[PDB]
Amino acid sequence: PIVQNLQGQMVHQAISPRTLNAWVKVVEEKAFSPEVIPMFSALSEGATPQDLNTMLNTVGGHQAAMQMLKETINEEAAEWDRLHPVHAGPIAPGQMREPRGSDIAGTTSTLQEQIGWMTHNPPIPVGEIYKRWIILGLNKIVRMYS
Ligand SMILES: O=C(O)c1ccc(-c2ccc3c(c2)nc(-c2cn[nH]c2-c2cccc(Cl)c2)n3CCCn2ccnc2)cc1
Ligand SMILES: O=C1N[C@@H](c2cccnc2)c2c1n[nH]c2-c1ccccc1
Repeated sequence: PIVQNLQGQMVHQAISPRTLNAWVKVVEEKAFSPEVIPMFSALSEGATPQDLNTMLNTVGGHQAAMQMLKETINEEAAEWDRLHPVHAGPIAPGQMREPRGSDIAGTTSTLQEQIGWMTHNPPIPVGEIYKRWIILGLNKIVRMYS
């Protein structure tokens, strides 16, 4: 995630196995009950899309749920692309490109690009946006198994 240190500066750190273990735990012990959603939110504070994918990977064992999640993400990504079509052109040095749906999902973007967008002036909070899509997916999964 991207967190603030004591020197007021936003710095990146990899997702902690402590956090990952807590996520794996909530799912493996409660299996997509409604509780998994608030837990996912609590554990994903400041997360990059990369962090979120790491979290989702650790529970890839639940294949049906994971496919539902991936498809929800695809749909949300498409809607993002419909509403926010990317400026497909030359960009001057000092500037950076705009993210498409698959960039927000961390599929076609690097960690450095993700950090770049999250800390740009002005920013695009790609982690928060992706988290939104994932939570929509989690809600679908919770309904499915309700
Ligand atoms: O749902 C949300 O929470 C949500 C939804 C959308 C956005 C969003 C989307 C596109 C945005 C944006 C913010 N800020 C800018 C924006 C405005 N100036 N520069 C940028 C910018 C350029 C490159 C990389 C980054 Cl990092 C930012 N753009 C690019 C401007 C593209 N543009 C300009 C005019 N018409 C379109 C942020 C949050
Ligand atoms: O790089 C990645 N993109 C997403 C992604 C999203 C959608 C379709 N296909 C890839 C992703 C990645 N890794 N795990 C996952 C993932 C996403 C969802 C569930 C489990 C794993």
